[PDB]
Amino acid sequence: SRANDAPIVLLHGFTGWGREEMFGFKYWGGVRGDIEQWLNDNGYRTYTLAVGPLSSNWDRACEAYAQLVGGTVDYGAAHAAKHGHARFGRTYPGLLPELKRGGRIHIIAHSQGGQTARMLVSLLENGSQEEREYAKAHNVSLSPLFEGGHHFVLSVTTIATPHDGTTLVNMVDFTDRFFDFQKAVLKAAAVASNVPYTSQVYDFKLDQWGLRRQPGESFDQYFERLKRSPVWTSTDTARYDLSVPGAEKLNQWVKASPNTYYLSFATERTYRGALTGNYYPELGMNAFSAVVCAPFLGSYRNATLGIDDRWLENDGIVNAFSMNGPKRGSTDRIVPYDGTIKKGVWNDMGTYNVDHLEVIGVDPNPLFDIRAFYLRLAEQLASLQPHHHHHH
Ligand SMILES: [Ca+2]
Ligand SMILES: [Zn+2]
Repeated sequence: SRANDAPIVLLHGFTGWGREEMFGFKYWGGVRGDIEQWLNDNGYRTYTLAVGPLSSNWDRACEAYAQLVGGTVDYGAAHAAKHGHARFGRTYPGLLPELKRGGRIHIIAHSQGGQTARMLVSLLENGSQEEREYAKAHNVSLSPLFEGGHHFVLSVTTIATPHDGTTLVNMVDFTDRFFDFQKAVLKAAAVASNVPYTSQVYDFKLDQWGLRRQPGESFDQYFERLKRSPVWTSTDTARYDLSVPGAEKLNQWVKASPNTYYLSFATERTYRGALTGNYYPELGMNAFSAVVCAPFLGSYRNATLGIDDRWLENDGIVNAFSMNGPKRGSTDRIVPYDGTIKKGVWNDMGTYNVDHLEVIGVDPNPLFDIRAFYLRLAEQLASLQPHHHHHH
């Protein structure tokens, strides 16, 4: 039964856009419909965040914070100095002023959004020692995001999240492939990548880096310009955080909070070949992944990096082994779901037979009851007890 009234906030991965972008084709729902609307219609108050798809998780967390409570994004003076981008970014009105008033939220996150969600919780609770020390030593102001002490997040749910990275980043032509993925997602929205649309269509929100699509420029052209830009070549990027070493580095500091419930869902869309031990894409997997990414993910081994046979099963973009929670470089505890959702640990909800884009409706799958999936999840989050209790 309903034990809390916290609203749900949806958070995308290294692809994703606001509700008004992409001509109204939703990242959360895609060709299937509008997940936020379904949840709202069913009595579960739900909102959606839109942050930089290619930006580092740090940048995304700072963007998510401002978007939630309102104000100007503040990446931190120490962080900005370190990486060479603007300290202040876009200004937001704030989706949920209730937060500065003792309210809490449930975050449902897909792909890299699960890293961002985890990071946000960490900053909200503990702040950043490094930013605190820099502000004192340099006499600069400090965002509350870096002071700690907030209590805004009741739970975090991740879907198809590369908690331990994805080996997709290891492809020799990953740079070109990754942008082709962006192009494949545009195509699912019926948007061409060789047309210089005058409307925005898809904002990568690279305000901090000073990058934006220019007049007369197609997405193909823009992407060629981003591949050579700091959001692709620096360590302050989605690209780095998505890698196995980058994810490991993130796990070293982004820990599960004992005040928050964590739920993890894995996805897989492959079969094992009996002769090679490799994994192959199943019928129905999105075409781009089936041809360009799945074959690699299902066969790439690297002993020195610690990529073994456990990593071969995949959803076409992320290795399933990486999804149940952070493990590499992490102290977090992961427990298989046994009927009780516990606070401060990863509740492994299992593996679902869907692909990376099917789980959010971007790619069709008439056998996947997506409406039921999200409604069941919503009822579960609504049933979570704030401060529960011990018994026989
Ligand atoms: Ca499909
Ligand atoms: Zn940054």
